[PDB]
Amino acid sequence: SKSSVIGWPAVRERMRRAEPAEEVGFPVTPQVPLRPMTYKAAVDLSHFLKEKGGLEGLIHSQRRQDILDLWIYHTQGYFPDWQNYTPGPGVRYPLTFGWCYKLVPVKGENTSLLHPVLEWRFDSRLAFHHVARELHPEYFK
Amino acid sequence: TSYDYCRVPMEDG
Amino acid sequence: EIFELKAELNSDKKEKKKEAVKKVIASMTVGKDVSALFPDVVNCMQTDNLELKKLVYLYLMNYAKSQPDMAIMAVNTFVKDCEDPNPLIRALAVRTMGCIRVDKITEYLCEPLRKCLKDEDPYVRKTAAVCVAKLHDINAQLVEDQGFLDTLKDLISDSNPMVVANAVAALSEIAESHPSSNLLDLNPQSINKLLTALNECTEWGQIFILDCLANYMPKDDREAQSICERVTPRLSHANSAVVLSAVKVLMKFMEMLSKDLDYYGTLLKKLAPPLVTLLSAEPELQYVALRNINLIVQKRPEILKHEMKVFFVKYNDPIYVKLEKLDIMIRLASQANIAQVLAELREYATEVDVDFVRKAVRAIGRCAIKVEQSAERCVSTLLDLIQTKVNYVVQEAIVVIKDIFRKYPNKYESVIATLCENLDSLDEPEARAAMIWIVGEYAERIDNADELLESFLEGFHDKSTQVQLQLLTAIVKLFLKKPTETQELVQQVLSLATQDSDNPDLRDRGYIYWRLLSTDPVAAKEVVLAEKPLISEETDLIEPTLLDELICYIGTLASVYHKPPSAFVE
Amino acid sequence: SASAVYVLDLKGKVLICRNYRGDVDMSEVEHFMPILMEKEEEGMLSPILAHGGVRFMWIKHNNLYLVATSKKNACVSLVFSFLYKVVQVFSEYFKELEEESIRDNFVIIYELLDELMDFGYPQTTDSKILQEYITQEAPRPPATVTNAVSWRSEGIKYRKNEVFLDVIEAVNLLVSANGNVLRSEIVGSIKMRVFLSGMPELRLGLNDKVLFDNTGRGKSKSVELEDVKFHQCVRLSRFENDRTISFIPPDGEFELMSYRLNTHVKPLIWIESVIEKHSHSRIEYMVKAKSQFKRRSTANNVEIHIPVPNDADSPKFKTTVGSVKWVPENSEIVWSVKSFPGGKEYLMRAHFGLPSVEAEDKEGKPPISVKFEIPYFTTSGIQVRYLKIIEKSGYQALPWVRYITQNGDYQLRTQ
Amino acid sequence: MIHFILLFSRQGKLRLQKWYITLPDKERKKITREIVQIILSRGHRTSSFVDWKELKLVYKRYASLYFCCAIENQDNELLTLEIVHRYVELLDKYFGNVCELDIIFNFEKAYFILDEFIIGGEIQETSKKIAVKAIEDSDMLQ
Amino acid sequence: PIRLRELIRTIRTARTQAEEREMIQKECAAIRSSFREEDNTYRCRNVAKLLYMHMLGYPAHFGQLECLKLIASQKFTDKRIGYLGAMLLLDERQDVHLLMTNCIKNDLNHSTQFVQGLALCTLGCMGSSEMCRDLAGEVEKLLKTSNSYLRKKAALCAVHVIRKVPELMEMFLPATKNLLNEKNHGVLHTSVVLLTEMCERSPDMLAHFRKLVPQLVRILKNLIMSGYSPEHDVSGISDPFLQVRILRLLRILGRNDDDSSEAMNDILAQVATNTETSKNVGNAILYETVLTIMDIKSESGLRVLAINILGRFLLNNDKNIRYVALTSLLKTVQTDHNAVQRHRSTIVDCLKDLDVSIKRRAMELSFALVNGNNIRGMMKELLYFLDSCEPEFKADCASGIFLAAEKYAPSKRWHIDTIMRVLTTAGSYVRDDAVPNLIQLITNSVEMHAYTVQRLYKAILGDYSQQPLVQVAAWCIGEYGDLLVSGQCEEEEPIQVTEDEVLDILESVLISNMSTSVTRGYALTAIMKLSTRFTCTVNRIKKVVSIYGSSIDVELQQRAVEYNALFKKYDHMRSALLERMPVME
Repeated sequence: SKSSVIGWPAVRERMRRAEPAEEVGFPVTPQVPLRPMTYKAAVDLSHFLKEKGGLEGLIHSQRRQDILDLWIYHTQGYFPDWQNYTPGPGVRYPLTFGWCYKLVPVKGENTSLLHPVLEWRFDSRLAFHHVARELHPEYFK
Repeated sequence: TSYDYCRVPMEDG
Repeated sequence: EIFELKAELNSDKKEKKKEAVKKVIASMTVGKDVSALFPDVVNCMQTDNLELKKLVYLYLMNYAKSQPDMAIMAVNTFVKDCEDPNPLIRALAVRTMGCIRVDKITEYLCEPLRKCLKDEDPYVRKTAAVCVAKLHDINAQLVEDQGFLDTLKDLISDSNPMVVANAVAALSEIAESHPSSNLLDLNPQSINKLLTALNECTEWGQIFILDCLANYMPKDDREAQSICERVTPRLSHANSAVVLSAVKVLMKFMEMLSKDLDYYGTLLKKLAPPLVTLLSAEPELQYVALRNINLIVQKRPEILKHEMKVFFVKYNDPIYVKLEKLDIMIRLASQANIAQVLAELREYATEVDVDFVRKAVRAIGRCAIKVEQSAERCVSTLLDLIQTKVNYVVQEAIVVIKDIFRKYPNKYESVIATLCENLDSLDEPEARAAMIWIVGEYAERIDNADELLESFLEGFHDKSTQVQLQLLTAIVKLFLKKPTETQELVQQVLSLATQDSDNPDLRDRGYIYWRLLSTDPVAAKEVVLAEKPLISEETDLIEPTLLDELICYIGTLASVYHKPPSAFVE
Repeated sequence: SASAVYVLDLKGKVLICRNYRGDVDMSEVEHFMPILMEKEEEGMLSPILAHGGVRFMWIKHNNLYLVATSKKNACVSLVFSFLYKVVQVFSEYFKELEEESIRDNFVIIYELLDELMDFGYPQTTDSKILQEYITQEAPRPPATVTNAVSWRSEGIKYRKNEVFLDVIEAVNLLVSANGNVLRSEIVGSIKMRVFLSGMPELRLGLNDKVLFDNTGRGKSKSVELEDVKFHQCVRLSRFENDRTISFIPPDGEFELMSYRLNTHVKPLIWIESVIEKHSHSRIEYMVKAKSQFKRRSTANNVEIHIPVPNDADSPKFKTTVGSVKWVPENSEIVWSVKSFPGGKEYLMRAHFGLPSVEAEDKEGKPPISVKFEIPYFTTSGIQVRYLKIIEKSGYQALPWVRYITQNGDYQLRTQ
Repeated sequence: MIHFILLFSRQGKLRLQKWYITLPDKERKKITREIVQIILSRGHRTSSFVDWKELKLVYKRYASLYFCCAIENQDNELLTLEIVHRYVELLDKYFGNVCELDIIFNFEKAYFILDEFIIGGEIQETSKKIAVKAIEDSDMLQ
Repeated sequence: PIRLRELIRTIRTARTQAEEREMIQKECAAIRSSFREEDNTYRCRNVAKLLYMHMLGYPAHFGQLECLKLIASQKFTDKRIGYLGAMLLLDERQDVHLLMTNCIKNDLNHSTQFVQGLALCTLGCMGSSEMCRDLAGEVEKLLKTSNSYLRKKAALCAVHVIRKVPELMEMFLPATKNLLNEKNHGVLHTSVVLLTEMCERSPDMLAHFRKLVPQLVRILKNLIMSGYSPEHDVSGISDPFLQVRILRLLRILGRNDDDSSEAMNDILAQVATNTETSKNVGNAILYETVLTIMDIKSESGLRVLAINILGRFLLNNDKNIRYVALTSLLKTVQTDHNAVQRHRSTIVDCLKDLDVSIKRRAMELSFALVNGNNIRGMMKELLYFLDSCEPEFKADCASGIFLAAEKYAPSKRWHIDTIMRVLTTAGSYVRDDAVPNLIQLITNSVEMHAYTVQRLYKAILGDYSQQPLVQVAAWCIGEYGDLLVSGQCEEEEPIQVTEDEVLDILESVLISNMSTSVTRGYALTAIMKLSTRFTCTVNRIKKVVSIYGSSIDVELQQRAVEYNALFKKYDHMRSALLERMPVME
């Protein structure tokens, strides 16, 4: 998770400048091997998010997720479907086996003149006790 | 290094 | 916060106290006042991890001055660790010992220092040699009270020249900090021992033992030659600081060699290809060289008189580089390269670096005074730059054309016919006053000198001191040359400078010229139209009284300042 | 003679601080950058500054200001040679040296500051031997650290025995606006890549002129080295006698020697360029590039950098062979040709416009620098004759070399 | 008479110049560099005014961004600070929670807000409602 | 072509300014290349991105013609971009800005008031003196309109053209007649600032305009009595911006009149009592109120009250108000002079304040506070304060010491004593321009030069490096050398004057590098006078003149050779012109 340090304030700024509330196609980086976000690398990443900081207790959203996931794919080579969580009813538990963060619910001049949402929670047993599997048993066999 | 090498002698007596 | 840190610092587990002391010197890395937690990291110092003890040694050295009284809680731990059979941990303490400056501590640590003076491994002994000078830095007289001077003199008598060179570098340090009471110089046989120790030690050690040679002077020619023949192979080494230390003593020792021997010419011919190669270095290191090379040609101009093309600046060169290359071209301005220099300097006035251009204008003018050969072609070069109609290029040129006319006043009246029309709305008073002299001194071949001064006689009361004084100078010189057309001109300038001017020297030379005109203007042809002697030029050669001292200071700030070493230190 | 060597950033905050004497206060660093703001903006920039009696020796990295402070009449080249060494050793440790390299790795870097220098006296700066007891991953110091041979540890062992040499030419050129060559020296540099077993003493011989003059072969092909600067490991006293390149190499990649010589023969490629700068209108560069070098040889991937005006606009390029990219970011054009053999002469006709309004200020005249590279081609004609592998164990190594000729400073002063 | 207005960052990064006096660009780059250096080298209890070279130079920090004016040496000073604050109010009006990053972004209308407030170096609308009304109507004109 | 904020976001990612310039010239070329395409589409944004680089400080001279195209556009946004950079990229000395003159004149006749508001904006901000001459009838025409959106703009634009063209206001005397009853305050504000401008330029306009003084006395009293409006109100204070401008107009009116000064007297007595001094606003109201009262021939009960207003303002801990109060008494120095002098210790207190401007106003007002009564005591504070100045104030104080001392010196000796004190303690801080003034007053002094030149000699043996000190001395040695070395043609009993170290100390200047060469200009001048002012040891000083004839300074090479022929050929004509210089004023 070395080249994930150089965009650790840079992409998070674009996440935080993204509101939590041309181009066509998909390029693939040549000759770089691709793999999903594996278990021990998610253990390597959940501790990378535990140690580098700036993520815990932040306002999670989907626009921030997609800014983040494609940046992992283009700079680290990982399939950007790993940051998937359980839907609306219930705690937004990760479907990813190894992601130890569950999602609980919680510039300035773009406002007009007179005027006429989630967050992380570290759960180290989400890597072993797949709580999203308890929320979705029939999908995981 | 795409260029290739050339072997020199050892002694040159 | 810090107490939770002190909770982990007063923990018993290693992984908690190890991460605690990392945060402390990371707080010190980010520059936090972590001095309040001083004796608490001292508790987690005497540890089995050698990797961890460096962090506390880092902290204790940094906060020794901050907590001088609390620093008594390490003395036992140092003498504990000067005895552990790892030589890495012993010398680590030793260099931590001497850099910690608390006078409450330095008296206690001389004995483990004396212990490590006679240690076995070269590693700690070259470390312990410097710690003596660290102690002599802290308490100089305690070292002689400990009598560590001779023990340092005996590690000179050791083998493995790294220990010897670390002994020498501390020796030349302490003898410098000494008043030269008991000067630490040795016989040539130790100099034979050091010169045999030269071909073995590191590139740094080769420097420091050339620096003990900066104090010694040989007493014979063969004695000088034989040691210099072993300094001679050092000029093909990659470290220019090795080379620069070698050249420094060779410039020092060549005052003892006989010019009658061919070894003197052999030394100088073996000296020039290194000195050119020093300009093939990095420009900061070249900026070291350019101040040193400046010192060389003032002493020995014979060496690099064949080389001008390497002193040509490039476009990408730094500004401090580009100014200093222009100086050596002045210091090498000869007849054999009058055309190479002036074309190059004409290519240097075509630059946007104004001060480089301003220096380059002076570089032409210093060339015009140094050689009278291209002193015609220097003027012709400058008038081209006058015809570029760039103000500062012109405003630097007019002062220079004056000084050439002050230097070589004779046959350059074919120049002022161009320069009588030179856009007289020049603004800079150093070249405005240059204009008035050139008009004034040459007020016979400029036939309309009266009417051009009328523009210069309009805003007279608030120009300058010099420009108003040059106008007082030139008109009286003009009226003495032509009293016909300038009759009202000489009276109105006395009407302004004597009456309506408060400038006292302008009042002084005003009423003097007014009375001299009133008494005898015909005698003023003898008084002020007097044949001025040849102007004694400013010889910018540094005095050999100072320069021979600065022969001993090459690659030190005294050369890069061209100052005596005391004139800038405090 | 250092007292406190500091590392700043482009903002002037201390990346890392380390004193060696205590004779310079630690808060003196905060005056440096405003004095650096002072001296630069008045053009009085020097690598030494002074706030009263504290002397500020500094170099400048990409982000970094390796500021070494002192107060007395310190040895100056002692400082800066160490400064580039610390850059080098950090480059040996950290493959890029930036703010991320410092603040993430302060574990090892403070230890380096403890190790490289004591009191202002550098004592151990060979990074390859320094790797053996200063790791970012402690035992006793090696004997090579104690030893006078301080560049090569014993017991180094490989399966094969490969000696990879790189005789690299670097052609300097200064052609004025007149079209005459002002300064064309050649600084060649042989850099070795040693993969050998044990402690060998390598003895090298070239087509040296002086060594052939000592032999009596001063009529055949002999390169004349005006000056060389060698490695430490070369026994220069042995070289001073009889041109003997005898040395024990370190292990791995290192530059052994650095020769320099002048050459009064033509540049390998002559450039003719013109400028039809039409005032307020346009500019035209009908530039050709003839190759004077050998026809068997081919100048690889040449990159002709011709400085164009800043507000130059609407580029047009009639080349012959090779593409132009216009780089307004450097205000220039790179007429790039990949394969350009000797004897070849390719034209390029450039055409810009110019704004009908003039600019406010002048621009100056940068020369044209190209980026040629010719392999298997010594322009100076230097030839390695042999390489004597001398091992007490005794083996037959594999000595190997390739020849590459590039530019040094290939500046050609424009119109 | 307001001679010019400068808005420069905590790092001195100028987010606005508005020269109501005609002085050339070298002089613009000289003078602007000096005063930013002057204000950033000036403490928090230094009376919010500088007597800078016959200009009673008004500065008033509100955020990381700094503020600057050059009033004629015959005019009022606290009102000149109130002119800044009324303009601060109009920036607070047209934006609401007026903030640093769209000063970097939407500066083009902050000039236009200044154009609805100060032309010639003096005030044209002493109301705070009617001016932002007019710029909205020209924004409603687009 | 990318947008503005996309560019800025890329610019905000730039670290090195040199790297940022790479990003500049990256986009700048595309801006140039688009300009070669004569684009009208992205010409909005390419100019907007360019003006950012202009605000970033980059050479954007090239796109100025496209701004003229954007002014001569038809879309409102392209105009909205076009009028902006016209105020940015163009000035009067831009010299290409004259093409706006037709374009503005068409757009002063545009249907939209906002387009005409843009035209009045750009001309009001940066309209050139000839552009002001070419648009003068149109501005007053748009000042004859009823559109208060334009009447607020054409008024200040008329100020600009009267500011730029001072000989143009006479066609605006009919324009301004009786629009002083504007219900809007902003138009009424701009009219006041116009009438501030109209009364400022011509005294001939004052007669027409002092008539309507009680008209606005009513309207200003309407502003006090309309204590609230939802607009114009800051902190419960209604339209303070207009109120000060009326007072400033009431300050420049009635300043030598009395009837209008009494026509404005009532509301002055009102608002000096009817102001809320709590917030910053009511202080700003009351500050101009003080300044209005001081400058007119006012009621004496106003001015006594006004110093009591200021005595409050001296004692407020707000350094703003301290800057306000120090500026206030700095204004009314001569007017009500002695009610200032009772606040003297407050001024000496602010010498010890920790603000530059506060110490600046206090030092200069102390320079203004010096009468012939406080001349002895306050200088001892000031000569102490000269020691306790900042080096920026050391140049400022030492001159301002010399200014008030030439005014109100009770002695000529003590006048010398303080100046000699300052010249010893200022040195490199005292200006060289006061040196002919100091030289003049000591030869305006006629009586103490034996007192002077000895004390001049007694300090120059201390140092020479104080250049304005040794500028003063060398003229005194040349002129009054007879009063230094007196009757000592040969050796006598050793008095401190010795006529050889007298000659050596000038010779010490001539070789010393710390000599401004007008030090050496005065010195050879003193050498040549002491060929006559001294009869003791001459023709050893001829040697010094003769060796200096090869000197490297041009005039000092002239000065020595022009002296030397008198020393070699006209020795009797040396003293024939060395009479003392006359004394002037």
